[PDB]
Amino acid sequence: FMVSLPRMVYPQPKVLTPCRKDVLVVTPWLAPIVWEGTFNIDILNEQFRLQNTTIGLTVFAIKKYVAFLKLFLETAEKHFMVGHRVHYYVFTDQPAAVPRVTLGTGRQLSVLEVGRFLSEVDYLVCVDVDTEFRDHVGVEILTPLFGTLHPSFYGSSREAFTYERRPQSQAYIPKDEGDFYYMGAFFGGSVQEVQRLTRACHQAMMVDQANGIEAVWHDESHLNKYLLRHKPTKVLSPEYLWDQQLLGWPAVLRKLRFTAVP
Ligand SMILES: O=c1ccn([C@@H]2O[C@H](COP(=O)(O)OP(=O)(O)O)[C@@H](O)[C@H]2O)c(=O)[nH]1
Ligand SMILES: [Hg+2]
Ligand SMILES: [Hg+2]
Ligand SMILES: [Hg+2]
Ligand SMILES: [Hg+2]
Ligand SMILES: [Hg+2]
Ligand SMILES: [Mn+2]
Repeated sequence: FMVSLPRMVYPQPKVLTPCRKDVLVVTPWLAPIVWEGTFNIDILNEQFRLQNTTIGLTVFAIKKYVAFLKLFLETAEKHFMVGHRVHYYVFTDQPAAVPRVTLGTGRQLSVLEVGRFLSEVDYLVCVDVDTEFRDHVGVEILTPLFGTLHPSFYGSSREAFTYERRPQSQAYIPKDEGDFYYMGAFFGGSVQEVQRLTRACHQAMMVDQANGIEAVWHDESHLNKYLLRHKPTKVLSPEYLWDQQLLGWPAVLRKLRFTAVP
């Protein structure tokens, strides 16, 4: 059940003015593509806060990657879901190497040692740890299932996408299929949908391994197969995982929100 929004004062949406004339802002299956200029964050914050939304943010930090956790968490504190309930889950082989990072109110961190989500959070966001937040990443992303446009491929034709191309792999996508090339480094959704996805990818990877084949881009290849056959209900623009060193700051990006660390 959803309670009413309060009175709010904001600019009227303009039916005869496009949000953007330079980019696609809705997919052919009517999922929004999230770019700066498309959303009013005050409206969305109200909607999600009224639901007391809790967001889980999951990161793996194994071996040398524990080195990335301090900048990742400190910047998440500044930029990720500020105002909302956040639960970070850090999966690591080195629990004692996790940095002591000061968290805002309503935000918590669990360290899980590696060799429940359903009761604790509403959405799960799964990201690589060698990254840092530089600008707002908020409730605009939340939806049952989302993927993010890979920054090297957002302007490419589908034939250039580096999908798995061998028919022998569960991850196979032929040259005449494919909407986008999604990044393995940043996807999420409701807990139920993320667990569906990871279960499907895990089963497909086991089949591939039993068959002697490893997809060309591993988890990312399988994510792209899944999102081909189960269309995401939002797609994030490359604002959401950019690489400024590799790719600069092109005019189509009004904000650089979350970026690879060198
Ligand atoms: O030795 C490793 C290798 C990778 N990872 C995790 O797996 C992700 C994927 O590897 P990485 O991001 O370095 O590869 P990329 O695709 O960015 O080059 C990393 O961000 C970490 O979250 C890790 O924890 N330890
Ligand atoms: Hg707009
Ligand atoms: Hg995850
Ligand atoms: Hg999959
Ligand atoms: Hg997998
Ligand atoms: Hg996957
Ligand atoms: Mn990475």
